[PDB]
Amino acid sequence: PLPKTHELHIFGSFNGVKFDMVGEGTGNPNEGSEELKLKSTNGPLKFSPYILVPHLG
Amino acid sequence: PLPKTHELHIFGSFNGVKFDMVGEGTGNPNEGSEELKLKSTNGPLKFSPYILVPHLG
Amino acid sequence: YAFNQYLPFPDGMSPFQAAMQDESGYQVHRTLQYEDGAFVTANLRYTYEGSHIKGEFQVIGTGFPPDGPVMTNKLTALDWSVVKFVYPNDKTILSTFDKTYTTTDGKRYQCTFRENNTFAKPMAADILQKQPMFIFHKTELQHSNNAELTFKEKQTAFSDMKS
Amino acid sequence: YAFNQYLPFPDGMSPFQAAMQDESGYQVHRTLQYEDGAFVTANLRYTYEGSHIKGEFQVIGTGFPPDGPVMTNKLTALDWSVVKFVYPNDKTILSTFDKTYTTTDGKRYQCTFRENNTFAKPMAADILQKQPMFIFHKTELQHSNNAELTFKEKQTAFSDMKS
Repeated sequence: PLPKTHELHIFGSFNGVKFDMVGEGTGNPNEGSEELKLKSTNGPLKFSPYILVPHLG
Repeated sequence: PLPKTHELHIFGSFNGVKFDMVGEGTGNPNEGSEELKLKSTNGPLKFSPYILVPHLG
Repeated sequence: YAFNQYLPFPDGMSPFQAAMQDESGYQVHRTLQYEDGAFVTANLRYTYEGSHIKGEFQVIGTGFPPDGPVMTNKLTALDWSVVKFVYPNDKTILSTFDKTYTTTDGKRYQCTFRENNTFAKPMAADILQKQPMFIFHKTELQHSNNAELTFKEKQTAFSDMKS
Repeated sequence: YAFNQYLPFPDGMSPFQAAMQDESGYQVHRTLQYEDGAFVTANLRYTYEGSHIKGEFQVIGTGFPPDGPVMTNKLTALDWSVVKFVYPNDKTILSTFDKTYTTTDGKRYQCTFRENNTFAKPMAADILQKQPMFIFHKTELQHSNNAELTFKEKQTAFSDMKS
C-alpha cells in the first residue's frame, strides 16, 4: 500500500559527539504532506535542530 | 605505545550492494610505512578494489 | 525530505511510491558541503509494515566551527527549495539543490546538497521519460527546547511551468 | 591512508600517534566526490590493545555508472599524492587533496577528497604551530583476484621544502 504512518530512529554524531532521537508521524501520499514528532533519547541536542530538518520527513 | 600491528574490518556498500572484507597488517611508526592483507568474507568485490585503496592502511 | 514514499508525481506514483508498493525498495545516500568547510553525510534505510514505514537514518557531521551558526543555535529557518532529479540509469536518482538557512544575524547559511536514491528494481519507463523532475519543498520546525521537535513538510513535483 | 597512528611528524609524534598513546583517540569522517557524479562517504573508527590497532571502517559509495571506470575495472593505480592538513580548531584536522587514478583508457579518473579527523582531547600546541602540514603518500596494490588484496604504503610528513 501507499504509506499513512511512519516512525523514525535518527542518530549519528556532530563534531564527534553522538546524538539519538526517536519519534513518529503521518502523511498524505496523495498530497506530499508529512508531519513528524521527535524526542532525544538522551539530553538536548548540542547543535541546531535545523541541521536535521533536511533528513526529516 | 606506538603501533606495531593492526587488523581491519572494512565494509559498506557500492551502488546499493553490500561488501565486507577482513584482514591485518603491520607498520613502522617511525617511518610511516604500512602493509595490509585483506580478504572478502563474501565473494569477489563487484567493483574496482582501487576504489578502496584510499581507505586502506 | 526523507520519506519520499509520501510524494506523488504529477501523473502517477513517484518511483519511491512504486518501490514501496511492489516491496522492492530503495536506499538513500547523501553528502552535504557547508560554506564553512563542515560536511554532513547520511544514509537513510527503510523497512515496511504495510502502510507503515520504519526509518533508520544515520547522519554524521564534522568540522562545524564551535562559534558558527550550527553549534551556537543561530539557524532560524530552512529556505523553501527546488530539488532537481535526473536519472543517470534506470535504478538511480541523482538529487541536487543549493540549501540555505536564514540565521539570527540576517546572513544565509549555505550548503551544496547531493543525494543518490538507489532502487533494487528499475524505475518505470514513464518515470524515466520525464527529466529533469523538480520538487518544490516547504518545511516548518517548532521546538521549545533542543530536546523535542515538531516538523511539517509539503512537497510538489513538477516538470514544467507556464506563464 | 587510514591508519595514521603509523605516521610520525617531522619533529616528533603526529597528533594521531599522541591520541593513541593516551588512548583518547580520534574519529575520521570523509566525503569523496568523483568526476562522473558518484560519491563515497566513510567513517573510520579505532580501538587500541597495546601496540595493536583494530579498525572498523564503513565505506559507502553510490552513483558509479555501470559502464564507468570503477564498475568496469579500468583503474590501474592510485597516483602519488600530497595531502594538505590544516587545523581549524585544536580538536580538528581538515585534510584535503585532489585524488587521481590512472586508467586503461589512457585518462585519469579524478576525485575531490575531504576529511575531518576529530580528536577527543586537544592536539598539542607544538602541532598547532606548524600549518599547513603536507603528507607525501605512495601506495601499491597487488590483486590477482578481487577477493584477496595486498596493500603497501609509504607516507612522509613535511611542512617545508628547500632548493
